[PDB]
This record gives sequence, structure tokens and C-alpha cells, in this order.
Amino acid sequence: AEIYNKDGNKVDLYGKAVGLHYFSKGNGENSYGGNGDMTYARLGFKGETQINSDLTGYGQWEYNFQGNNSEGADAQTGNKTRLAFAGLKYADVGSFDYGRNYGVVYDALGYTDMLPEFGGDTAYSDDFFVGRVGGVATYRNSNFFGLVDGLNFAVQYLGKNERDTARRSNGDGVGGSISYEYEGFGIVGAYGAADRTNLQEAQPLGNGKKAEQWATGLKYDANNIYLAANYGETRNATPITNKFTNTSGFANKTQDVLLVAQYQFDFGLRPSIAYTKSKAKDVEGIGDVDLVNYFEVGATYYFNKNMSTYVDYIINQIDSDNKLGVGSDDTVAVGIVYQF
Amino acid sequence: AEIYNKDGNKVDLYGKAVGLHYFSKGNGENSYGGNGDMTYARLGFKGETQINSDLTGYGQWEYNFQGNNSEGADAQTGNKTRLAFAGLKYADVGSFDYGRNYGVVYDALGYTDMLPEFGGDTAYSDDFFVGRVGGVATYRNSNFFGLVDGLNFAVQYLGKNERDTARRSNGDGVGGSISYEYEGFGIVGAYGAADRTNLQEAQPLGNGKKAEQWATGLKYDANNIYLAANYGETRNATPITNKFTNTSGFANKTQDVLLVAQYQFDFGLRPSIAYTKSKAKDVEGIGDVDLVNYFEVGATYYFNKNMSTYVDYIINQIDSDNKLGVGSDDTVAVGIVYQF
Amino acid sequence: AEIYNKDGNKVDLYGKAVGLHYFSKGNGENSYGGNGDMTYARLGFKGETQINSDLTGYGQWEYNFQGNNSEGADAQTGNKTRLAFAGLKYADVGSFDYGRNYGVVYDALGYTDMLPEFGGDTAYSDDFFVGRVGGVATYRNSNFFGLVDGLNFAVQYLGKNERDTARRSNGDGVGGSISYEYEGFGIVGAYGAADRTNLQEAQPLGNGKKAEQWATGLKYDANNIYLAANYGETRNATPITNKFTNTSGFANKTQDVLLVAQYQFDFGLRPSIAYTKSKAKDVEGIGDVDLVNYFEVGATYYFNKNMSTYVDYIINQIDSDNKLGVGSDDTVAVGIVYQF
Repeated sequence: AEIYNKDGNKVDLYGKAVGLHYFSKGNGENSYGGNGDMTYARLGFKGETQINSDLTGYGQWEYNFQGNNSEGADAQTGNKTRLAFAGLKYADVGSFDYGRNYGVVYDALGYTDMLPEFGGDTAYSDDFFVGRVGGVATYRNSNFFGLVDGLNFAVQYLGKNERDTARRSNGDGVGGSISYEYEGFGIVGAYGAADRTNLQEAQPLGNGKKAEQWATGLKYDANNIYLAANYGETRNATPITNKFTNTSGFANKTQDVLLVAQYQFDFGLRPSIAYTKSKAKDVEGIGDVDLVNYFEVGATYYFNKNMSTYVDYIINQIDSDNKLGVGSDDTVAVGIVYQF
Repeated sequence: AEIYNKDGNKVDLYGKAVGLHYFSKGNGENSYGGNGDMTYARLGFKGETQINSDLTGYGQWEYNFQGNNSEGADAQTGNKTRLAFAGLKYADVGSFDYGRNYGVVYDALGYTDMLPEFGGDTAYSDDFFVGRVGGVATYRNSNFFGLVDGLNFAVQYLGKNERDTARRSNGDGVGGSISYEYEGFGIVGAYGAADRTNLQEAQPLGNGKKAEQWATGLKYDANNIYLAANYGETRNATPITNKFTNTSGFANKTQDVLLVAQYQFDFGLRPSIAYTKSKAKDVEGIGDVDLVNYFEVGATYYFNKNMSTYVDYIINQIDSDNKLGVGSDDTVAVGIVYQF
Repeated sequence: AEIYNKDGNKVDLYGKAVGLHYFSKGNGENSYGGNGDMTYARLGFKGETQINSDLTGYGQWEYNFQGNNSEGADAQTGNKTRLAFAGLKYADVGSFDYGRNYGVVYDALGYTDMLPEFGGDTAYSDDFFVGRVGGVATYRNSNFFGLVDGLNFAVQYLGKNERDTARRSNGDGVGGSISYEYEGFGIVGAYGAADRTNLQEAQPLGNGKKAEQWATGLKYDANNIYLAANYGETRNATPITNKFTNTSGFANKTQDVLLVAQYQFDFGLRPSIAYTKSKAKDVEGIGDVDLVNYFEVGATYYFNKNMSTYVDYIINQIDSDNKLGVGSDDTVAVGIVYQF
């Protein structure tokens, strides 16, 4: 919601209140998404001020507030800051911002991150270039300096983040994307690579000093039709765990495929169909393991632009014999979302 | 405050900044409410969008921010999300929302929850149907489908919540209320019951597999006069602790009485008078124990609609010989509240 | 940003999104400010309602949200409530508010707290009267009841706060300030003293039962020129640590000097020059130790009123032979700030 627009500085304060609930067999510890209340909310703001007629300053902050906690000690479990950055966009040169923001490889993975609830599996947060990250300096350029419509590129610089965890840690690195949008087609390629840190190298699963991720997208988005596909691979970057040996680390290699098919009816119904398959390769002592695999059937029914509800169903293809001990049961999400 | 109302979607962003302080003898660990700085703030938003002329989507999120903490490690102590849900209200059929919201038995207890600071004693949060709860689906209906003015009812479905604590946990259950408002009178009856979970059954105090709460209210609210009374009982649901045996659990039974008497002067002064008495029965090895007992004398002086101050005094009737070790000293709250 | 002004109640909801990063040699554990991503954000609101033509109610809440955390367990590390209070300002009598607010001795230290990033060294939070504190009742009076322009005074009452930590704890005390502003000159004197608590007295470093702080300021602020100086001293109040003995407590005495020199160019550039020196005296087994010492060179370039960037450089004068083990390396901050 645009709560303010005076003296060329508009502030968009927005939020969400998602009544949500998962359904999985038993206590669902063996299910794709889990079982239980999953209600949460959001709050944030994106500001934009015009320094002049070419230069624009902008800032954004988004925060997730969990609603499925009690007002006891667990109150904060899950609350986190999702985005926080600032920048200046200028004429045709391009934009530059810095802070907690999405990694460039997300640009590609973005194409398939359209499911009602689930999906987006390979875009782990705090995992180098595929999801939200801390301290990334990003430079994007539009229409190749205005010369070519639809030709976009960006180069990101990931700063080293040595945290308490190997999972949330990352060394420094660089990445970049290139996308061309035309008619209702989009084609993307993005890649990045950064140093793994000592703690990361110290983990039992995964071996290397350089983690690199890359993926490409293709999409036909026009005339109530959304079709998109993603494919990517990674070296020592997808976090994994062996539930049996109680070991953790990263998959040495992974072949990722994401597919989406969605149609937007006029009356508000927007069914969804998708396929997700992530397979780790060269996992020590195991070899090839499916980290994710399933089919999705879903439907979001938008009332107006500030209301909707959706049902998401995950036909979990993962089998019980999974080596890493991944869950094999299905999950069903049922949400009702109010926003502004 | 209504910061936005465009295209039939009004957003009410509100808050509080309560400068507060308690006064009790000594360090007050033996006092009703404690002693010290109790300053806090609130922030939230309730949105409402008109899907059409019968259907309305709405959402709400409220968060408590504690101000009596240092900026050190204790910073977050007390911060919690108080409410978070979403729903659709429709024509005369009624409303339906889901998320973190008040339990139906609160509908009754609401009548007496009007004190300047204290009061509301029996409406514990995260305690089945008497206070705020997680994952409750609620259906309310107004004026009996519009047929009878003042006749209201609601049926709530409490979802199972297996948390780290027995106190904050709850099995699944159902509850409902019925209220009739007329002239300036109100009469309410509400009841609910749900399964106690293993962890709860596992506690030393309290025995049963089903916890059920119920209460009724009566109130005369009109012409600057507010008079209300509540009475209820519970089976294995009111959380209790024996400070001496260092044991916890739930009271097998409790007889609750709440009484309020308040008058609204024209110039802003609104004195308060109240009586609260909660007694546990069948407490193992003890029998009958008063969990709460006192008289209250208070007064809120509202300047305008965004300012007030109040003094609340609790004449603590609990004696020193209390078996469960409940505090016996008095407490005085003195707040100054700004809001919007 | 003033998101609302109706019926004489204006609400100013504001925020920040600071993309920030420190630069120090090595991992910088021996540097002044540290090394790494330091991105954060702010959110808050100050409200003001006119009770009538003399009386005004007002409230404020400010919260710091850290952006340099991962979305993992460390998510909340650093989030804190910075301010939270409420009051009534009246005619010429003066204002009175209560809650989490700045201590009076800050009034003096304020003069030198103008650096782009660093600076303000001696105004520790949760440290009696020099920084933000919990439960302080403050009374300020303007222009000596309107009789003398520029003559201002305030008397603060610090409530006892017995927290988990000696550092964040404080006994009760009183403080007050006196400031006279004229032409573009300002002269301030402020002082306070309060009881140290048992836990504080219990610490190895620092001996006394009464902690007292005081400081004075002088400033020439007019015609794009800002020049300010501060000098103060303290008894058993500045928190200190001996990195080698792994001991903590408070400096028995400290001589603090702060100096600032800044000029505001018309086009937006605002260079900064400053000197900071805090020296502890009578530190057990050591004697005199510099807690802080350096020169600063900085520059903030404001685009418009909602955008800026700055570079701050700390020429760290602290030597390696520091007895308390204080860091000796330099630090460089580079921020880009969007606000509203």
C-alpha cells in the first residue's frame, strides 16, 4: 500500500496475514512439508525518492513474523528479516544496491517459483547465489543501456559471511545473469561461484574449496498462460543431511529440473501444475540421491487483489528407501491470504 | 489509525506506547503483579477489502514489543505476536477466519476484562478456549442470520498444538458461544472442550484426558454505566504450580467469579471497582486452593481519544499460608498511554 | 513520514534501510569497529495529539532490525527496541514523559554525536545517564518557563533496573541538565548519580556504591558550520573489560574529550573531522588506560533528504600494548542510506 507520496518520495508499506495449515499423514515428520498450523504474517516497506530526473534512491525492508508460535518462550521461533538494502538507480546506466537481497542465480530460478505454497525448492536462503543472502552488492542494467529492449544483465558480488554455521556461511564470490524478454518469452542464464569457508570445508559431506551454482530459465508468460522451466547444477553448494549417519555438509553435485504450467481464468481461479526434481550426485558413500522429487497440483482463487485462498498438493515421489533419509509422504497446504 | 482507504481496501495501522510502572513491597516476588518498570508498545494492522457487496476479506496482525528490556541479550524478552489471522465475512451467513485468534470462551470472559491494567485473570493465553490461541478456525454468525437482532453465536474448532511445553500445548477441540445483546444488557454462555496431550497428561498436577472450559456473562453497558459479571468452571485446564514441591500441571477443577463496576464521567475520569476470585478444587494433595483473589480500585482518566493515564490498585486477598505458594502482596500500576 | 494528521493527532511513521559495510585489517577483532557486513534497518513512530491548546500528549517507539544476520538461528541477533515512552507537554510548564528514553547526561554528549557512523563513544546504552535507558522519568522545561529564550533545563529520575547483567543493571538515581542556546552557540552542563547494585559492586573492576557521570558541551552551529566539544568524567560507571585477565567491571574514573568539526557544502557534501579520547583512571592493577583514542575523517554526501552515503575513517590511536587489551587497528565504514 502506498501510504505516502509527497515531495517525490513515495513510501509503500505493505504486509500479509496468511492463515495457513498443512496436512500430512501422522505427525508428518516423514512428509514433504510437514503437518500443522503454519500461519504467519509479513510487514515491510519499499521507498523511492527522486534525487533528480535520472537518479533515484530506493530502500526496502521485509520481515517475516511467525504466527504459529505460542506467546511463551518459542514466541520468536521463525521471525526473521527477509530483505534489507538500499541503492540508486540511474538513467540507463543501471541500478546498484547493497544489503540483504536475492542472489543473481535466483533470477533464473525465479521463473519456476510460482507455486501457491511450495516449490522454489532449489533456492535455499543463505546459500550463496540461489536465494536471499547477506551483504551482496548488486549491479543490474536494463535493456543493455537502453539499446536493446528486453536485454537485461546483472553482476553480483557476494561478500564473505563467516557465521556460526557452515550452512549459513559463505566465502566471497561473484555471479551474474543475462535475460532476454520478448513478446511473452523469457530466456535466462545465470551463474556464480564463491569460496567455501573453513567450517564448510570442515563438513563430512561435500568436498571442494569452490562452490558454484548456475541455472537457466525459459518461460512463456502471456495471455493467461504461464509456462516455465528451469535447469541448473551446482558444485559443493546444495546443503544436505544424512538422517541416519547424522552427518551434514553439501552435495558435491546436483541436477535440478523445475517445470511449471499455470492458467489464469478470468473469474479468479488459477490452477497450477508442476514438477520438481533435484538429485545429488557424488554424495560420499551414497552416490546419487534424490533430494527432492514430486508432482504438484494446486489452485489459487483470487477474490480481488487483496484476497485469495489456495490449495496446494504435493504428490511426493521420494521413496522410503531414501539414503539421506528424506521424507516420502505427501503434504497439503490450505491457505487464506489477506494483504495490502 | 486509517492510513489507507482506496479501491475498497482500508488499512488500519495502529499502535501504543505505554509508559508503565508497578509498585509492590520489596522486590515484589510475593506480590500480585510484581514490581518495576513495565513499559511496552504495540503495532498492528487490520485490513478490510470488499470483494463485492456481501463478501469482505479481512486480516489482522498485532505484536507486543517490550520496552522494559535492555538493549543487551534480554532485548527480545517478552516480544510476541498476539494475533494473526484472515477471513471472509459474508452477507448474513456470517464470518470465518483462521490463525492466531481469541478462543470462544473468551467471548464470555470478555465482559469482565475491562480493568485499567490488571483483571482478566482467568483468560490465560495459549490455554485452550479462554484466551488467544494458535490455529483456531472460527465461525461467527450475526443476529441469527439477520433474523434476530442481538442474537449472536459462534463455533470454534481448536487445532492440536504439540509444543515444547505442556502449558502452551493443546489437543484438538471444539467450542461455541451464544450471546444476546438488548437495550444495554448482554447475556453470554460459551463452552469448549479438547483433548489434553501426552505431555499435559504427563504432568504431576491435574488428571484427565479431556480439558473443558465454560463461562457465562451478564452485563449492563449503557449510560456511562458498565456493570458485568462472569462465572465459569474448568476441568483439567487452568495451569497451576506448586512453588514448594516445584511441581506443575493443571487444576482439576476451578470456580471462577469476576465482577466489574465502572462509571464514565463526562470530563474523562472513569473509576473502576472489581472483584476476582479463582479457586482450584481437587488439587492433588491440597484440595481447594485460591489461585486468585482480590479487590480492585482503579481509575483511568482519558484526555482525548489518543491519551490517558490510569492508576490500578490490587487489594490482594491471597494469604501467606497459600498452599500452591501464590503471592500475597498488593501491586499498583501507574500508566500513561499514547496511541493511534 | 507523516502518514496521518486528522482530528489533531498526527502520526509520524519513519524508518531506514542502511546498506553498510566495515573494513578493517584481517578479521578485524583487533580493529576499532570490526570488519564485515553491517546492514540494518529501523522502524518507529512518533505521535502527537492536542488535548487542547496547552496540553499535548505524545508517544514514541523506535526499533532496530539487524540485516547482517542469516535467516537461521541468529536471525534475531541484534534486534532491539531503542526507545519507547509517553508523555504530556504543557504550555510553558514543560514536558514529562516516561519509558525507555535517553539519559540527561546525553544532552551534553549530544553535541559531539554527529559523526557519519562512529563517534558517540562515551554514550553507552543501558549505562545510567549517558545513553538510552529503561524506566527514566524525565521532566524538561523550555526557555525557563518561557521567561528566557534558549535557557533550558531538565531533571531526570532513573529507576532501579536489576537485570541479569551487571552491565545492563542500574540502581536508582537522579540527574539534570542546563543548556543555553544563543545566536548559534550552545553551552551545556549535565550530571547524574545513582546507586550501583549488588551485582555491579560484585564485579572485580571498579569499586564504589555510587556511580556518577557528568559532562559539558559547547557548540557553534550556524552558517554551514558545526563545531562542538565535550568533556566529562565518571565515577564507577564506564563499563570496561580486561581481555587478558578476562575480568570485567567499571572504570573507577575516566576523563572524556570529544571534538567535532564539520562543514556543510551547498551541493550536499558534508566532510567531518573529529577527535575522541576516553581514559580510565584508577583501573585496578593498571592505573590509567585509554579506552578510546583516535582521529576521524569522514564525509556524508546527502543527495536529497531521503538519501545519502558516507565514508567514515577511524585513525585508531590505541596502541598494541594496551593493558585492557583494547583493539588497535583502524576501521572504515561505507554506508548508503535510504529513509523516510
